[PDB]
Amino acid sequence: EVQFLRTDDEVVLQCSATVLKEQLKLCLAAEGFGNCLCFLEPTSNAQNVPPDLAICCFTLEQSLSVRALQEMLAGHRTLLYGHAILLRHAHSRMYLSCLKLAFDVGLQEDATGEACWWTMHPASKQRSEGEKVRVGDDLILVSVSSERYLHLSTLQVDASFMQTLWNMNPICSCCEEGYVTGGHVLRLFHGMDECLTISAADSDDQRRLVYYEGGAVCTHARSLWRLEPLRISWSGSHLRWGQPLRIRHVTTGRYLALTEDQGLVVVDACKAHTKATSFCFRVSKEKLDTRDVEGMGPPEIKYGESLCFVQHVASGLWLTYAALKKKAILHQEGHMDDALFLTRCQQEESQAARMIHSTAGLYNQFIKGLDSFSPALPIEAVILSLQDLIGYFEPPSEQSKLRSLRNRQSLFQEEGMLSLVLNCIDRLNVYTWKEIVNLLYELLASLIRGN
Repeated sequence: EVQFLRTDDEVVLQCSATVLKEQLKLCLAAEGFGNCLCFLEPTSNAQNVPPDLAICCFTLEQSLSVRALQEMLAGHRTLLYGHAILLRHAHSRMYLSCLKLAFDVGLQEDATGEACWWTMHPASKQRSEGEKVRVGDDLILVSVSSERYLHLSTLQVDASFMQTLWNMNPICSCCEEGYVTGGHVLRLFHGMDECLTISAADSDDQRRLVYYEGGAVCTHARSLWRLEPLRISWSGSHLRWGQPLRIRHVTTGRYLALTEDQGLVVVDACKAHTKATSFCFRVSKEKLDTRDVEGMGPPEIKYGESLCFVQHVASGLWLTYAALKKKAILHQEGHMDDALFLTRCQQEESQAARMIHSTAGLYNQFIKGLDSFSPALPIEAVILSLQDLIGYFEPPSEQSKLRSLRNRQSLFQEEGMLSLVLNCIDRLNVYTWKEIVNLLYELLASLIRGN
């Protein structure tokens, strides 16, 4: 069978390279908040190390002919060769755009210019202009603004006159309303609001243990998880009962796992190999006595309505509580009330949780280099990130926007972002550099203002 790409479907842009007598596949990736420059995310070693897929997803917002494009400048449509496409970054909501003799490629805030448009062209004589773009086709993408090819420079991405072959691999298409798909950020609730979570920032358990917890946590970022099937293509398809998948903690970026040494913990991406890190949802605890569809597949698990037992695949152990804040363990029998229900996180909350992840990771790297000087400091990155967050926490000038602001502030504060910003300040103030110090203080005020 064959399938086509349509507008509003989500995709990864994939290219290939030969690395040390081994073939490597890389996806187009960008963070999109201060760090607007695109980079390559290797997806070949997924069985051992899960890729950072969240920021590789692009939505095909628009697909227009050359004549239709010029008109705009002055349901779901199928992609045709010769059409110009508009690629909206899922996380940042910004657009892929054209920034020796090669122009950079990054994210731009507005789809107004020609810079964010790319025409699709066949890689061989197998396809013709005006024909449907198929899934699995090798294609060439040229920038409308610069007339240059989106290209893998040698691993980096830029726009040049040297061309490279891309695969626009489908992440998801139209999904059934209310059904859980891969790549979704959600909460796992147990029975009285009590959800699966890890500890708050700067706890003694090193943020590596899992708990069932009630109260305010159900509205905090630390209880957010992303479901990640063992696929790249159609990783955003409907989740099935018994389907193996990884469960990623959003703010921390670590993976739910079973270890021989500690049991149920949350481990770093570098140590999250499928055997330790694969879970699945089960209808019941009965012994399973009994194929991967290309596409969205059958819808099986409903948000809210479906009750699911979580099982670690390799061991067969059940996710359960040790007999309000109960520790989560993996156990041979578990409890009769182990069934969880799932609730989808909304855009603002999930976006903020990923912003926390990226911010914490960058500022931790910035702190690390200083303990060494007691690898260039990410000065340009830190400044831009700081500048972005100040605007992010900027009080609206000229009540609903005030409620949103206070929720954003709360989300960051509960993820230990105040002490983290302080932790940078105290390290920089040791020396009597000047750009960041002022920006860090300004963000500090922005996080506090109106509390």
